[PDB]
Amino acid sequence: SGGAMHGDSLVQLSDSSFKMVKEVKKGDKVICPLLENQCVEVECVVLSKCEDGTKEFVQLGTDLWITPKHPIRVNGEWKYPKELGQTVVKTSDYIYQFVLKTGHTMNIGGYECICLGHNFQERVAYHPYLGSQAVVEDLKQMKGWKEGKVIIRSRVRDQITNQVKAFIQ
Repeated sequence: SGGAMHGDSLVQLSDSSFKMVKEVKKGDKVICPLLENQCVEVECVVLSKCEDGTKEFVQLGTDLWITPKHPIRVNGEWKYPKELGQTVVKTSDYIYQFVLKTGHTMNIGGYECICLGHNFQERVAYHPYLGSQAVVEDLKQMKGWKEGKVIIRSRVRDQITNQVKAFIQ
């Protein structure tokens, strides 16, 4: 599956400070727990507008609001956030996703959140579009790619019912 983050979620940095998701930019270094907490560079930030201005999130700890199917790695296994937290609704103009240069997970609010283009094939992590270079090549054609910030228009879905098949701009 896939998902996105609320912009107020706090991304762990290597100096022990935190940055909100909505402030992360290309060239920032985030922590990839699966690479032994090594730092990896952000290649592109992807924004999707919240049509109704609110979205259902799962809250994990104090510092992470994440859409309910966004894969997270807990004790070696990929899980849905809905498995681990209570659902809440939050106001959101945009929700956020990231393309990383390598590693393809990042520590947000203490949880290991999967990113785009990740090539993982395990259950839950696997996604034929979002976990392959297909999404990256699409993003590469979009406005914002070189600057590292792409606002997509819609996540086109379905009959893999509700499953994202294309980002379009």
